[PDB]
Amino acid sequence: LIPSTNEEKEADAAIKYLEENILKNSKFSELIREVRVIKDEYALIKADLYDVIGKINNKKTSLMENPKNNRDKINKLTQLLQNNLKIDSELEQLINMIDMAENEISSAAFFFDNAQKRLKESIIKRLESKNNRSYALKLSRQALSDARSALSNLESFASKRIEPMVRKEEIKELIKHAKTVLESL
Amino acid sequence: LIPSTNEEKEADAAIKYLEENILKNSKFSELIREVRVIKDEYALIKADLYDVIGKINNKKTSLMENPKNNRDKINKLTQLLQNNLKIDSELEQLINMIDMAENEISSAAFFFDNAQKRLKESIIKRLESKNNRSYALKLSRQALSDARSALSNLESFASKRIEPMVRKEEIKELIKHAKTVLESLNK
Repeated sequence: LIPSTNEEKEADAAIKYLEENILKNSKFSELIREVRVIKDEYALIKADLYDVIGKINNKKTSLMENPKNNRDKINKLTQLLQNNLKIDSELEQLINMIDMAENEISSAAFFFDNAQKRLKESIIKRLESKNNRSYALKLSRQALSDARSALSNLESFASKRIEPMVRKEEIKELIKHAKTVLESL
Repeated sequence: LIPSTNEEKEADAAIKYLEENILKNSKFSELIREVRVIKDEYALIKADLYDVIGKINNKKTSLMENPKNNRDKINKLTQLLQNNLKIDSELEQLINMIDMAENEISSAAFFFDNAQKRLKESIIKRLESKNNRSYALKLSRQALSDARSALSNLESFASKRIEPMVRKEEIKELIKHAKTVLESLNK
């Protein structure tokens, strides 16, 4: 199970290095909670901005059915509204930033996870080639052994048919000598 | 597909030794047939013997119910019967040598075909072990790569921590101010 090859060690070393001073200073669950707190905090800030923008617009609209008398008011309000669209715009960027961040840390846990799996899978395949190469050799030796048992069988066959091949006609005549002695008596 | 290792080579040579010197472009089946031909020849011969045993066991009981002095001309026929029964044995032996012969050539064929398959299996298995090793390397590299991806995100994440913790109070305050401006108009 231990990693052996230079590459297996090189991965193991990288994984254990994340594990034993990064993910033991600051673990994944507690990094995810970290961000989700501020993500929530920024959503309340958005909510509040949207509330005041709406109040700005609703006041401006009302004042606008009397725009001569409300010119100043309408101007402060127009300007004020335009300022908050800018605030909204910079807030969006930050909310984007915190979204990426939340993804990045969920990528990390993903990648880290997969990495551990990918190394387990590599060591297991190493052992599969080791077993396969070992079985090759043994196949090559069994093959040699079969060829020898084949040889030893072929020699046994060779020598067992000699007597029978050699005494056949000696026996054919030994019969059919004594046939003609049945003929005549 | 060609024998490379010393042990693949050594099995190659033991198979080809039989092909070249013992077998010589005459299948196992040919050797079987030749054994079968002589078992049939002996089959026939044992019939013939059995057949003229019967015929002695007549002219020894037949032509022996009118026998001009039975005791003497008995021996000659029992001598043959006995002289042609011991053979009936030597014959059974030879028939058995031929069956043992036929069984040997059966086992030869089994081991021979197995030598060939075992040898093909080993070459194939050897190549399989190297592909498995290629895949083990690819898998072990992808592990490093994944470990470095994970790093990249943890670095990237870490460099987004501070901008928002700083900027956020200032935004809270710009917001406080906006609603201050708006209340004030309403006076």
